[PDB]
Amino acid sequence: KRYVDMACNTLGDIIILAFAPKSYAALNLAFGPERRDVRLPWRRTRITLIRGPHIDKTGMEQFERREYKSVLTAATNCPQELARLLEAVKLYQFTGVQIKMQLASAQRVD
RNA sequence: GUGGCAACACUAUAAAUCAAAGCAAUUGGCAGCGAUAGAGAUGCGCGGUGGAAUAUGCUGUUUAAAUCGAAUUUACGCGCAAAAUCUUACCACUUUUU
Repeated sequence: KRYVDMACNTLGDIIILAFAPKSYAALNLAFGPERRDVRLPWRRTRITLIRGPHIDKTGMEQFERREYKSVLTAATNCPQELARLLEAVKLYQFTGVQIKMQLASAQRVD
């Protein structure tokens, strides 16, 4: 939970940096009330084993895998900072932790 | 040798061997020695087994092989959370390399 926690916080830092108005002077920001940090429970499944090597059918022990999940939400209107996001997650390597990413977006059709 | 009516009562050493025979406080194992605590620990209940058939495992018998270990509790739905060939180590036959 340590690594997924650091992953969630560092990508949250990246999002807030990525749309950050660093100076006033140009003034179309999206903190619209879609935005969340939804946490999630897991997939409860126990996988047990024989303790002993041979006869030993008394000898049971329970084992177990954990998957911890978060989803990170934002949206925006210009593409150059979206590319800053995708290249940002291209650079910073994260340990043991899967990144699956959903990018619903508008694109024009002939 | 003394006493007696005696059973024997004395007095009384040794020969010969052994390397310990012993003793007291313990520390542990016993209890067919009690007091206090705890366990469906019972007598308190329910449902089984052992009766029938099937599944399934084991012995024993035979077969060419029925591969091999598990053996009283704690082995017997055990290695096998899976054998139609393959898994598979066993046999029949035909080949292969040292």
